[PDB]
Amino acid sequence: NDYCQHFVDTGHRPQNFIRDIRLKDELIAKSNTPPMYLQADIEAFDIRELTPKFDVILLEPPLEEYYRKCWTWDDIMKLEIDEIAAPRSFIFLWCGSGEGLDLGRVCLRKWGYRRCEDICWIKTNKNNPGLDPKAVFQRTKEHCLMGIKGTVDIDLIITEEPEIGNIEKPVEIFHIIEHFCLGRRRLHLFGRDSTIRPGWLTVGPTLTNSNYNAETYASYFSAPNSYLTGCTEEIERL
Amino acid sequence: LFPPQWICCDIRYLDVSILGKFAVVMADPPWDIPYGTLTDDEMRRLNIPVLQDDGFLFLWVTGRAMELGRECLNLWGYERVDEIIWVKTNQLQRIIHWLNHGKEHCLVGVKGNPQGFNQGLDCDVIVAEVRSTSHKPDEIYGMIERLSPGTRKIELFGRPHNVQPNWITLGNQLDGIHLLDPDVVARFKQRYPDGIISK
Ligand SMILES: Nc1ncnc2c1ncn2[C@@H]1O[C@H](CSCC[C@H](N)C(=O)O)[C@@H](O)[C@H]1O
Ligand SMILES: [Mg+2]
Repeated sequence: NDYCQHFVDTGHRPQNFIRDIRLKDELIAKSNTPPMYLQADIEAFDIRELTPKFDVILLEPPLEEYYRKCWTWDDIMKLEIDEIAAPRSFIFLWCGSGEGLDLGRVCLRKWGYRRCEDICWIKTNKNNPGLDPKAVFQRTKEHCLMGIKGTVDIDLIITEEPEIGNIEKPVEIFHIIEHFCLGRRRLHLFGRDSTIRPGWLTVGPTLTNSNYNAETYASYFSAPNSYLTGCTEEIERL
Repeated sequence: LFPPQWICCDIRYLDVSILGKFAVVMADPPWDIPYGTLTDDEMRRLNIPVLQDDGFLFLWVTGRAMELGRECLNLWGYERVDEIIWVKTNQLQRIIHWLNHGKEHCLVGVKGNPQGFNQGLDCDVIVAEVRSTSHKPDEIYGMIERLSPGTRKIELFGRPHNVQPNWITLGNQLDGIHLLDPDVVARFKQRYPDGIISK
């Protein structure tokens, strides 16, 4: 069965035909910090005000291609991510489907990371079977690049294509990130009210409210909790 | 010439200027990341620039070749304009260091200004069964044929099961030389009168 030919014949994407741990999710939920969030116009905001240095950064700049205030790769590459990343830390960068697959790699290296995974969000069109100038093929996926600096899941997320104008990325990316047990200082840049989550600090221009206080946030990670992975039991006090 | 053609050779040494120009190039290099490999310098030095004036290059990559392949693509004179993902399944359409890997990537580069290709007919995801080690899905030949019907194509590092109509296949595990295009036959005889491809 050639699903490529089938797509040409019917408009059903090949991915439409792909078919088909709790205690760990529980420990992650137990060690999560309270959700913290800050409205900030990141083009005008000194991100060095975001402390302490993060173990994980999820970066979701609003690309123009998502719409069919947007950020260009010129804008993104000039973010000073290296100034808020911990010496050992990770980044997850949503790059879209076009020039971002190249420029996002330039960004990772500019900020001092090396790419260790390429996570592909594959979009089915089961509910609606049936266009960049340079494109050779219909683009039916997006890429989230994982980078590392310093010293159970698969690299695929499959969901139905969202309705037009919905720019949300699949919440499954958080599941992947959290299952790595990388540390508890987790930053989501260009998050929204709708993405706020326990265990994350969310910073973005469209947030309607803020609760972030740098001293309070830092107090979540002061000793003896400085080095927890986010997948182990809380440390007893008193 | 329509039926399959191939040349058993060391792609480092073959004078590929004898093969003429191609609408589509595809390569599955043995990146240095089962058979022998090529060093990063050997890959960079391959004379890909002579193979095309206007068309597309399909370059399979894994691991750090996701980056090295991008470098090679650009050094050879291409811009990366698409990226095909092959989701690897078993016969029942189930998917087979930090993450388990369910896919392989094929970079799509463009050189010049291709005219008359049927861009946008296929999508950029292949769902196809895994076969023997390193055997890429035959679906890609159909996508390439719909993209550029009837034109001449060349595959680098192909094995016998890769030979296809409209394609010339190069690789060191092919069996001898099978050339039918009279222009290619003539130029091969001039360049290699004793049929031997060294240095
Ligand atoms: N220097 C060289 N010249 C030509 N072929 C080479 C080579 N070094 C390695 N190879 C060959 O390149 C191939 C890489 S595996 C290619 C897999 C192929 N696309 C498929 O679908 O089956 C192997 O056959 C290997 O022997
Ligand atoms: Mg055209």
